[PDB]
Amino acid sequence: GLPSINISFKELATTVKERSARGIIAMVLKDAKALGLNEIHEKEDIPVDLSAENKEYINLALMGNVNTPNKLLVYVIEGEADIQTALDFLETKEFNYLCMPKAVEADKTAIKNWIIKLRDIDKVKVKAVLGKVVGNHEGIINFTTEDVLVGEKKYSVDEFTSRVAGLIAGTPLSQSVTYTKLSDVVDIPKMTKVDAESKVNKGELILIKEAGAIRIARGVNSLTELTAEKGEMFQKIKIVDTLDIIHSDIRKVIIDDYIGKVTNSYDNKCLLIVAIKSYLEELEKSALIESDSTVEIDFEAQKSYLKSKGVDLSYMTLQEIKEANTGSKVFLKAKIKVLDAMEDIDLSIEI
Repeated sequence: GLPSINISFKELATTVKERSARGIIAMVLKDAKALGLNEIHEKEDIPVDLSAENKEYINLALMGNVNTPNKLLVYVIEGEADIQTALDFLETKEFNYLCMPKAVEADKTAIKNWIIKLRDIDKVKVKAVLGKVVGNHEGIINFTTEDVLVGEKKYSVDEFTSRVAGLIAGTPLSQSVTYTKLSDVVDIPKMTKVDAESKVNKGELILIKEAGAIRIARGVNSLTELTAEKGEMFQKIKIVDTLDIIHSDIRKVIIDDYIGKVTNSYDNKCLLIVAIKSYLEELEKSALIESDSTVEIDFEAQKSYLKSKGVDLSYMTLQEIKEANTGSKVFLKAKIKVLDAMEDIDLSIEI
């Protein structure tokens, strides 16, 4: 059939568990030394030229949760530099969560728009942990807890996003961060429970004092506008992470191995679909998703494409529409159910 595509899906299925348990974090830092990109897998890879402040943010991220973050991409830019430059740079780098400990309001707006663009236009499923940003979008995690006391130092809400990003990256796909305890935090500002429940339902990720310890109140992103196809499940950090790794894996094989290398006929689209479903069957075995995932030609997306090309669909059967030539375009629809979730999720894949 399509040997090169089956090989690629077989490799990714073999590592999806590992890659899910230990994510990658992009961190933009303001500093005068060690400019550019710094890959950091451990504390020893940290350039000694960075300020002790920046070194603390890096270490906060390495704590993780169940596991530590697989890798940190630390992009250093000079003060006064345009944030849009670090973002432009990261568009060709592989990461899961972006944070910026020293972001100002102007920076946050740029990242928010940037993240939304990558996810909904470029189809690059990345996320950001920002401080006090009403993102109303699954791609933005809105951490809002101020004056986080670790050891004998009070980190600001923006600073602590380094710890929050690492904690999420070090959490397996099968686990929530809801009520995860942060033993390194010894105090936080007093907060009425009414203010806490209100903030959560407004899309804020917060720390709370609960039964002597400090823990994450609920692992939610900033999404508050819900639809029939994008409902409560899309507010959940762990669910979005599951959808993102699956979408990324499928889109990567299609882009790397199919587009332009395989004739994009209906018969080859069917072979591709079968290959994608075989990958999903592997994820089903690995306990990421429930059984009975489906993948099909995205009928409404392909219909819209044909209409944009002036194709008249009035003589055409449903099968003829599915089989129609779409040049180098691929329109697929995947129906998956993440483990223990209450509803199926439709995943649109378009190249």
